[PDB]
Amino acid sequence: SYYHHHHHHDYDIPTTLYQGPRSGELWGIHLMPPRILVECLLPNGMIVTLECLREATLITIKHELFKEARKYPLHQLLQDESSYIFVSVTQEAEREEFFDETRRLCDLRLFQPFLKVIEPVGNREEKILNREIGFAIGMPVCEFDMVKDPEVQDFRRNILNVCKEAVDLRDLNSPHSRAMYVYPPNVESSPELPKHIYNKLDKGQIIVVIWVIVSPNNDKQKYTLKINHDCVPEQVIAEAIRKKTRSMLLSSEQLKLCVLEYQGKYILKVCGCDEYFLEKYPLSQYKYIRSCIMLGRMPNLMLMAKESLYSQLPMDCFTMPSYSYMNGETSTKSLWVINSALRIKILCATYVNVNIRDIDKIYVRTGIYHGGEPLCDNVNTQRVPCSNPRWNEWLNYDIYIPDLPRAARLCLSICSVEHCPLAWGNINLFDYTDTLVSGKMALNLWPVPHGLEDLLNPIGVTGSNPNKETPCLELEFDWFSSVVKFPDMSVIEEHANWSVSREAGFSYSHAGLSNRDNELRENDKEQLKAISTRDPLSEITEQEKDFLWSHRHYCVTIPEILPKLLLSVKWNSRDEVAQMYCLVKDWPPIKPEQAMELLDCNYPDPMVRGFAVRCLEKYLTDDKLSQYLIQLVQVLKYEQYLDNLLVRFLLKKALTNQRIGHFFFWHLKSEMHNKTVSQRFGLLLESYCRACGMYLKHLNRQVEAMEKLINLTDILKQEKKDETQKVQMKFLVEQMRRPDFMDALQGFLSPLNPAHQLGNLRLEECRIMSSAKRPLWLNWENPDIMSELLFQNNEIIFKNGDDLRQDMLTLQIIRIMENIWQNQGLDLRMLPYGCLSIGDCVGLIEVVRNSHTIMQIQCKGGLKGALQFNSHTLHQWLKDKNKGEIYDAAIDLFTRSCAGYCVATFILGIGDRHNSNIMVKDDGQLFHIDFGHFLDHKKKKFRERVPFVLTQDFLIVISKGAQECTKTREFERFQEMCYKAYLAIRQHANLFINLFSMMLGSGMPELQSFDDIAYIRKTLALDKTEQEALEYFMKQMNDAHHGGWTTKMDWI
Amino acid sequence: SLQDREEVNEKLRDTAFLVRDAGDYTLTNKLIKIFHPLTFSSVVELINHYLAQYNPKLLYPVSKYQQDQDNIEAVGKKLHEYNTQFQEKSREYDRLYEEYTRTSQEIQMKRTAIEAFNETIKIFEEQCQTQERYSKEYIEKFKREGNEKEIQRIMHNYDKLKSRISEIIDSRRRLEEDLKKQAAEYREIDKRMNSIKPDLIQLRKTRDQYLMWLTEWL
Ligand SMILES: Nc1ccc2[nH]c(C(F)(F)F)nc2c1
Repeated sequence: SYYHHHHHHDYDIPTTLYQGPRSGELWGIHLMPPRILVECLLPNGMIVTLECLREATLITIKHELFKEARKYPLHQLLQDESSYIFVSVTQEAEREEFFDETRRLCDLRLFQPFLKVIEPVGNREEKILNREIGFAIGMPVCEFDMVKDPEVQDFRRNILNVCKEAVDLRDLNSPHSRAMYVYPPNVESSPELPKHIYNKLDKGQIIVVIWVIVSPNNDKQKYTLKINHDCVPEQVIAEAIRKKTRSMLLSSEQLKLCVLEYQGKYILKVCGCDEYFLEKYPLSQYKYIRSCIMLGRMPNLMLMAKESLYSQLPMDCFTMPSYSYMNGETSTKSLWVINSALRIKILCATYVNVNIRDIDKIYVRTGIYHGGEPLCDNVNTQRVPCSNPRWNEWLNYDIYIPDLPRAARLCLSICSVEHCPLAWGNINLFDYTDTLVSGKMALNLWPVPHGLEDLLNPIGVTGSNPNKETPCLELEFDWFSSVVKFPDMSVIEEHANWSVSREAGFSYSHAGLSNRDNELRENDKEQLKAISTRDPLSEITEQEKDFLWSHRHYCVTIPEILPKLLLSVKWNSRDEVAQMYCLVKDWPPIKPEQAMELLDCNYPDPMVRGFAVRCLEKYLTDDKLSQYLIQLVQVLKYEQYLDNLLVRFLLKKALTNQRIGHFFFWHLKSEMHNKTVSQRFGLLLESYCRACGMYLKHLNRQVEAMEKLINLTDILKQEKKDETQKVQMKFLVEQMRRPDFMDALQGFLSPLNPAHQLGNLRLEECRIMSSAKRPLWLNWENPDIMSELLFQNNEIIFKNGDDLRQDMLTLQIIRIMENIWQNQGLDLRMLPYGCLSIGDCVGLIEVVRNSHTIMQIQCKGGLKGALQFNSHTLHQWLKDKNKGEIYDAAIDLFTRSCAGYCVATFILGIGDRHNSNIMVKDDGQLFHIDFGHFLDHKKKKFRERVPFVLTQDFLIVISKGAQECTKTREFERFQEMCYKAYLAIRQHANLFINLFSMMLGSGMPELQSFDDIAYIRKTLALDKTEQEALEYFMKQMNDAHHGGWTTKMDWI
Repeated sequence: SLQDREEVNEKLRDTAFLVRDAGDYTLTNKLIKIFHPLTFSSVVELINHYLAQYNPKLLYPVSKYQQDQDNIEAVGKKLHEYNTQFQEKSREYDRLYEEYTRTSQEIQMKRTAIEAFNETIKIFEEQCQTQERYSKEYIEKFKREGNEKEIQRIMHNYDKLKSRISEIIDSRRRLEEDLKKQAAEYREIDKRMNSIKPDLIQLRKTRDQYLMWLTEWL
C-alpha cells in the first residue's frame, strides 16, 4: 500500500558500476610479495632468474648474482662485479641506472621484475644525481632535455641567473649567512606588542630559562633570568653567562672579562625543536617567545655552541649543469608599422565527440582578449554539423594591429545548437620573445570541464593541451611579409609624449569632456579618493572609467587608486596604453596587500605586473611572504610566459630562505599531477632543487616517506576494505615493522613544520583512524636533545582521500584574521591547526592534543541511562578541568575563541557547524575542524546563512552556570567582541577579496569565477555603510539564534 | 522608473540590458549610471529611446513575466517536479564526470604503461642479440671437446628468452586493445554529456521560470 504497487524494473541490487580520486611497487600490484623472481640480464646474454627478497638491497642481489653466475655459462667473459651497475625500466617508463645500491628492490618502482647489468656510462656519475632531482620533482629530468620548445630550453638556461646569484648571497658572511638560509629567524612583522600581551609582563619583563650542557653532558642546567621583553639574544646570552660564572672568587671587573670572551661563542636555540634566534630582534618579536607569553609558558632556550651549529651546516656547492640593426631578426618590423586589422584563419577540427541526432549544428567561436575583451566576439559560420567539421574562413577582428596590447590573447571554443561549449583553448597573440605570432598553429583543446556554462572561457590557461588525444584545431595566423615585433620602450615613450602634447591643444568643445584641463575641481577631487577606497569587486561604471582616465595625472598623488585606473584604461587603444605605461614607469610604490591584486587574472600586462613585483621586492617582509606564499604560487599560472619577474622573485626568496623554500617546494609539488601547470612547475622545481643545496636530500626523505604512506593507504582503501579494523590494524603494524618502512618513515622532518624532527616511530601509538578514507595517525619520537621541554612525541595525521587544499585556504584566512585582530587590540584566540596538501587529494593534518568534539564531551558526561543528553555536560566537563582562579580564565578563553569563530564562519560562509565539527580543549579553547565547502557552494541547490549557530550548550559556558543566559552581561561582552571583530575584518576587506581572487588559478570548484567570491561582499556588506553592516550582522545573528541580538553602540 | 548587483550579474550570465538600483539607478558586464532624476523624458522614456550618440566606444530588454509556457498551489509542485528532473539530471551529469575523470587518468596510465612495455621489450630484443655475439664467438668448437656439455644448455637460455619476449608482446597487445575500447568509452561518455548539457541548461532555465513567476520541497 506504500508505493501504489509500482514496480521499479530498472533497479537491481547486484553491484547496483554504482561507493554509496585514485601505482605501487610493481605495475598493477601495490605490495610486491616477500620473495620474488627477478630476471637478471647480463653482458653474457644469459637471463638467470634469481629469487631475492622484496626488501633486499642491490648490494645483496649483486653479491649473490656474482656467486650464482659462477653456476651459468660464459663466466670468464663477465668482468669483476665492482666494474658493474644495474638498470631497468620504471613505471614512469624510463631506463633508470641504479647507482645508490644501498636502495632496496621495493623502492625502485620497477614495473616488471627484472634487472640488467651494464658499466658506468657517463663516468661523471656524480652528475647523474639528477636522479635525486627527478625523485624530488616527481618526473625525470631527462624528460626536459628532450623538449623542442625553445622557451623551455631558454627558461632552464636563463633561470640559473637567479640560482647562482642566490647561492653567492648565502656564502657572503659564512658560516653565519649559511645558517640564516638554513635556520632563518621566526619573527613577527611588528617589533612592538599589542597591549593585551604586554600586560602579562609587569612593565615589560619576561621570565626566561636558559639551559646549558657541559661534560659529562649527562646533566643540564636551568639559568632562570628575568629580562626585558625587548632585549636581544646577544644580551640574553650575556645575562645567562653572568649567572653561570658569578663567584666569590671573581670580582666585578674579572667577571665582565670572562663574560665578553664567552658571549660571542654562543647562540640561542628553542628547546625541543630546530628553531634558532640568530639576529638582532627583540626576544618577543620571535614567535616562540610571543607564544610562550600568551600560553602562560616560561621560554626554554638553550646555549648552543656556535662550533656545534656551524658543525651541522654542510657546504651547498652549486654547479651549473650541461645546459651551460645587428641580427638576423633585423627587428624586421615594429608592430605599429603594420597596416591592416587583425584577421585569423580557422580551418579544421580533427574530431569532436557529439551526437549527430541530439545536437543540431556546431561552430568555432573566437574573440581577442586581455582578461576582459577588446572587441566584438567573432563567431565562425556553421559547417558540416556534428560530422567531420572543417571550415576554411578568415574572421576579421575590428582592432588595428598596432592597437593590440602586449598581453593580447586569442580565446576560442567550439559550441553547439540552445548553445553550449564542447571544447576550448587560448593562444598568446605575442610569443615570449615579443614577436607577434605568424604561420600555422595546432591548438589541442581542453574540456570545459565542469560547471562553466559560459561559451568561451578566457580565465582559463593559455597554450595547447599536452594530451594529443583531444579535439585538435588547426589555424593560420596572418603573415605580414616579414617577422613582426612589439615596439621598444623608446618607441612607446615617444608616442606617449606625442599624444600628451596632442591633448594640450585640443578645442574648447569635445563631446563636453567625454574622455577628458588643470582646473582641479574640488567636488571631483574628493570623488577620486571615494572610489580609491572601494573593494576590488565593486564594479565600476564607464562614466567613472572616463572620470578616472581623464585625471590620470592627478591619480599619481593617490598611488592606492592604480588598480581602479588600470581597469579604466582602454587596452584596445595604443594611445591610452602608451601613456599608462609611462605612468606605471614613474608610479610610486603601494602596499604589498594591494600590489597582489595586480598579479591576479585581471592584470596581465607585463609592465603592470613588473611594478607589482617591485612593490613586493621593496615592501613585503619574508614573514608576510610566507603568509601569502600560496597565492603567489597560484598566480604563476596566470603569467603568460615561463620566464618572468614574479618567478624570479619567488625562486630567489626560496633560495634565500629555507623556510620559504620548503613550502615553495611542496606547494609546486602538490599541484604537479595537474598536467596544465605540470611543465611550468616542474622546470621551476628543477631549478630550485638544483640550487637549494643539501635540503634536496631532506626533501627526498620527505618525498620517499610520503610515497610509502600513499602506497600503504591505497592498499587499505582498495582490497583491505571490507575487513574488520582489527584485521586492517594487524596489516598496518606488520607493514610498519618491515625494514623498508623503518628506513623510510623514521629519520626525517615533518613537512607541516620542518623545524620539528621526526625520529623513531612509536608503533605502539600508531593507528588507522575511524574515518572511511583510512587516515593514518602517526607518532614519532622527538629526537631533539631537549625533547622534555616541548613534546616527547610528535604526532600528525596523513589522509589519503580528501582534497585538503580548501581547508588549507580557510585555515590560512583564519590565521590572517587572528593576526588582523591581535595587532588591532582584539584578542580572539583562533586555532588554525596545520594542514598541507602534498599531492592529488593527499595531505597532512596536525593533531591538537587534549581536544575533543562536543559529541565526545557529551558521551563522557552523558548519564548511563540512555534517555537524552543534558546541555550542561559541556559546562560541567569544562569546570572539572578548570578549577579555582583558573576557571574564570578558561571561560574568558572559550568566550573569546567562540566569538572569533562565530564571526569568521559567518563571513567565510563555511559548512554548517554541528557537534562533530566543533572541538574543545581542556584549557577551554573552542575551534572548528573539517570546514568543507567554504563560500557557500551548498546554495547551488536552492539566503546568507549563519553556519555557527550557538546552541544552548555554548551559551551556558559563555554565561557561567546560568538561567536565561541571553540576558547576562557575560553574553553582552561576548556580543561586543563579535561587533568589534566583524568590523575589524570588514575594515581590512580588500586583502580577503584579493586573496580569494588570486586563488581562482587553482582547480577548486568553490572558486570558479569572481561571482563565487561575491558572497564575501554580501556578508561583510560593503555596498552598505558600516553602521548598516553592523545592523545587518546583528539582524542575521538575531535571525539564526531566535532572538538575543537587539543592541546599540556608543562609539562611531 | 515606473515599477509596473550580485544577482544582476548572475542573471546577465549566458546573454550575448537591464535597469537596477544604486546617482540613484544603473543600466547594466558594461555598467551605465542613470546619473548620466532632473532631466527631459521622465526616466522611462530615456530607456525606450535606445548608443554612439555621446560615448565614442558604443535591442534585448529582460523582464519577461514567464507565463509563456494560474494557481499558486499547483505551480508550487511544477517546481518540485522540474527541480527533481533538474537535480536527477544534475546527479547524472556529474556522475559521468567521475567516469570522464577516472577513465582519462586510466587512459594516460595505459600509454605510459605501454611506453614501459615498449622500452622493456627493446632490452629483451637487445639481450637475445647479446648472446649471438658471445655464444657464436665460442661456437668455434661445434661438435668435439667432450661432446656438447656447453652448447646444449646455451640453447635452453635462448629458448626461454625468446618465449619470454613472446609473453611480453602478448601482454602489451592485450593492454593496447584494452586502451582502444577505453578510448571509445571515453569518447562515448563525452558524447552523452554534450547532449545532456543544453537539456540541463534549459531545465535550469525553465526551473527559473516557475521560480520567478511565484515571486519546503527542495
Ligand atoms: N629582517 C629582514 C627581512 C627581509 C630582508 N630582506 C633582506 C635582503 F637584504 F633583501 F636580502 N634583508 C632582510 C632583512
